[PDB]
Amino acid sequence: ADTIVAVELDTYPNTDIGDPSYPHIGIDIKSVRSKKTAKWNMQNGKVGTAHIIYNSVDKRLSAVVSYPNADSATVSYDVDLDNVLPEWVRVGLSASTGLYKETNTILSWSFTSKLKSNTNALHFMFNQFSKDQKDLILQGDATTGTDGNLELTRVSSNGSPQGSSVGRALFYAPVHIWESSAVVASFEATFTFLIKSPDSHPADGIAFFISNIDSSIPSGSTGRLLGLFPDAN
Amino acid sequence: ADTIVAVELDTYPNTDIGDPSYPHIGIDIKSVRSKKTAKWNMQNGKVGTAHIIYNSVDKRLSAVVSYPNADSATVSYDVDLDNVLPEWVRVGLSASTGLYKETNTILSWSFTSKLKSNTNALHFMFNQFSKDQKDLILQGDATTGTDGNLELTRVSSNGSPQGSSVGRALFYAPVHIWESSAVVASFEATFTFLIKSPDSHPADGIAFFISNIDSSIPSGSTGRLLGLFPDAN
Amino acid sequence: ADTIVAVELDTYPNTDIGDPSYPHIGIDIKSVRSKKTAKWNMQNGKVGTAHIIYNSVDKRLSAVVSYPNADSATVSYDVDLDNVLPEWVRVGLSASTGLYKETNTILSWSFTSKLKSNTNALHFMFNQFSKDQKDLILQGDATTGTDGNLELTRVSSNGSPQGSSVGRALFYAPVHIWESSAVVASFEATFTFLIKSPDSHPADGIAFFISNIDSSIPSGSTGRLLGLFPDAN
Amino acid sequence: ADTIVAVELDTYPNTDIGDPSYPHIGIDIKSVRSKKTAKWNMQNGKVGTAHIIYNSVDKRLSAVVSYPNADSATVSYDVDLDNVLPEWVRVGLSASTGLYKETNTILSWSFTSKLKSNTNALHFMFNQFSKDQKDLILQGDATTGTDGNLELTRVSSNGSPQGSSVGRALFYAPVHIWESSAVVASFEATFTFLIKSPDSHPADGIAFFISNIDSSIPSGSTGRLLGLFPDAN
Ligand SMILES: [Ca+2]
Ligand SMILES: [Ca+2]
Ligand SMILES: [Ca+2]
Ligand SMILES: [Ca+2]
Ligand SMILES: [Mg+2]
Ligand SMILES: [Mg+2]
Ligand SMILES: [Mg+2]
Ligand SMILES: [Mg+2]
Repeated sequence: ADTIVAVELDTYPNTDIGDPSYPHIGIDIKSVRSKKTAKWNMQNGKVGTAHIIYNSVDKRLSAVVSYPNADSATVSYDVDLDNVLPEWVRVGLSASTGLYKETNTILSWSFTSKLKSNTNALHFMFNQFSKDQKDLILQGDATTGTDGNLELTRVSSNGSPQGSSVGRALFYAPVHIWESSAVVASFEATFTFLIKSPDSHPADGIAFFISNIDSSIPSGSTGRLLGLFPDAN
Repeated sequence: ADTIVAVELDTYPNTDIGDPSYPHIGIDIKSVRSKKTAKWNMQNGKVGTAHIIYNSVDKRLSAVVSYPNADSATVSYDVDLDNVLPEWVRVGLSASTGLYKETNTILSWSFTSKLKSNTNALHFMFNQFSKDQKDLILQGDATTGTDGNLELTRVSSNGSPQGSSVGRALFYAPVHIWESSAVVASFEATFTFLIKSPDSHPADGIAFFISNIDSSIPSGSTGRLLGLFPDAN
Repeated sequence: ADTIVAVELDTYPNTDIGDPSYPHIGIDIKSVRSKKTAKWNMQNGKVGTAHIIYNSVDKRLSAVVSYPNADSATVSYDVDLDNVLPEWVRVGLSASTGLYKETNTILSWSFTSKLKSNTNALHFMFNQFSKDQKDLILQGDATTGTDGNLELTRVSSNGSPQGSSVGRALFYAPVHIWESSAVVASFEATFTFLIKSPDSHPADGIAFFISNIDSSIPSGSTGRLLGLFPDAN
Repeated sequence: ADTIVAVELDTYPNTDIGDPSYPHIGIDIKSVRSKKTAKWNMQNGKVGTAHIIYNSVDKRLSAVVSYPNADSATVSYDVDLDNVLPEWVRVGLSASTGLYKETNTILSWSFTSKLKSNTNALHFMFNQFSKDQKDLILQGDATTGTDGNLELTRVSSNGSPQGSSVGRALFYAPVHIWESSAVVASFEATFTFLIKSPDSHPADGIAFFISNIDSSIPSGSTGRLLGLFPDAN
């Protein structure tokens, strides 16, 4: 199967598969059952911001999520990504809905990776998404262009989110995260999102993920599986 | 045919097709016959540096080439790239040899493009090239990995350059150079090169080019055609 | 006196000193009488954005100003800044009011300068201004901290702008814009502004300027002189 | 006294004050007695490179030093810099010699700091130092301009290093490392150095440091005190 490393923004508590009894952020290593979670005070209809950072010296994957005029939520986990991911990877965003639903809108997205030997770099930034974004790989129900935004999951014309939807968006160019002569390897990611729902129980969430370059959406990965994992193991 | 906009580092004077009677730098717009040239004091076996800049406000393509401890050579040309190139393009480097030969080695390469609306950006930088550079499209005789360098044209094991060779290297991800809401569009490119030859008459040169995303090497474009143009029209 | 190179956002037409009969943007070279102007459709109470660019190869100072959902205004002028400005300079923002008044609020400010020899760089970015901005030199009535913004001219507690006011803000560190070994020198500036006024005739405007490191506000430079020039010569 | 946080490149083992019995790199927190050290295979007359990184989420100060064609040395230490340093600081480089001596030459220096709230940034880069570097504060015997390099300690005309010397170089503009609304604060530093000595026992070393904005060289801080600390407590 695919190799997945992801930071999940989980809006629906599936307590039967390890989720806490509240909206949360988590670090997923090849499993939907997070290795580490933190309580997330999610706000319906508000624009949020997420930061993800990592470097090969400290070997620590940390993430910070916040809303304007509010306190932030953070979570960290010690993991050597060189022992999990291949040398060449692709980065992207994923989201899903099930019987419960929500809008999974992305307003902006930036990413930067550095390889310092004894310096190679890649940086891209989207502040608006065009109708034909040729430097993005869209999978599933993901579409671009609507109000210059990226809609990961299906949304009707009236602006109402649909259930049983799943979509992913990956950057076109592969990313080099390890090299034999490298002394320091690091990356940082930032994206702004807008989750809206007419229901009192939104679902299922958004995730930033890193995977093998030929990764595709697993079958039946709608709902709680966030379009990343084939099962709940 | 392909749409080509290139800055040529011409080492061999082909006076029958418009070249001046000396090594030169030039601006090529859909033709090997440069719209504008400048005298270039090329140095055999020395590492040089080239800078290329452009923005949509001034609509001026300028280039600067220099060696350490020496005076620089520069050339500019007024041209609206929006009236020549498509909305989505690819960028890359090209080189060739004919009956006369030279080494076309690339030591480093950086590129940055900006789209500011009423900001989207792409930046990559190579200071060393690996054996399997997955984020590069290699065409022709171009190879990577040899001493961490990029060899555009064929070079034997003893380090001797071969004749009748041609090779190009393009960045994997397409580049967005125009948008309907953009108020300012700009890009800058920089690469370091090493041209070596045991002969008194090296040939044929190196070029940085911009083209349609599906561009490939034209037939019989070795030698004076720099692997960019099908003929000398 | 001081050496001033500035891009003016002129909101009040002083036709007796060369101004066109409408709000305009202009390039000022050691004089308030602009060398080049362009019509500016200024919008009261709306957030605008200004871009300024220059490089030593083309020797062209260009500026672009725009509002959301509207067409932009642009102006360019050919000038060798090496023949006008000293080797070391300071950059900053200036504004003024006279008998007519307006708010001169700055929401963000970014600047980048590059010196490439045969590479030295400086970059700073403000997206919010703190109460004690130690890396800024405040002159006149300029204050920081109010709603995280930079107020160049005097504004009362109720949010009403005051007349006969003048204020400037300069970056603390000097900027190197020329070097003997430099082959390419360039800079770009961007700032967002908010001009509000209860009157039908706002005044007097905002300007981005470059000057000698020890520049201060000239006496009686309120109103039409934009806090940059001692007289209207 | 001054508040000092520094990463030392210690070339001379002063075992009576806590040094290991070999050249080493260390993390100094308000004391010359390092909180954490690592063995450093220093090479006389070779150009080295040092990387220093930190962020407010992980609260971990890590450093990596390496030479070409050789294995690297690294050291990390958990410390909350918000509980040690003031809100506004200055960054710089320091070096010293005693009865034993060495050249403390700096070839390049880059620094980047980020403040992300619920983004402010500062970045500068020196690849060559001019005779009159107005954006640097030179203290002690530090001079700029010699072969475009920065000589922290005294060197005679013949290129021979002098004993009992001390010099520091700080960036002119203050740096903001903490803010009440900040959710993520980080910085990274990189500099290349050349340590040469005709002796078999070079001394005393080079250090990158962070301090209060009004920091100056302590009396009698030559030799083992690296020009940072008043005593060996
Ligand atoms: Ca869940
Ligand atoms: Ca030719
Ligand atoms: Ca006026
Ligand atoms: Ca010591
Ligand atoms: Mg979960
Ligand atoms: Mg030619
Ligand atoms: Mg005017
Ligand atoms: Mg020590």
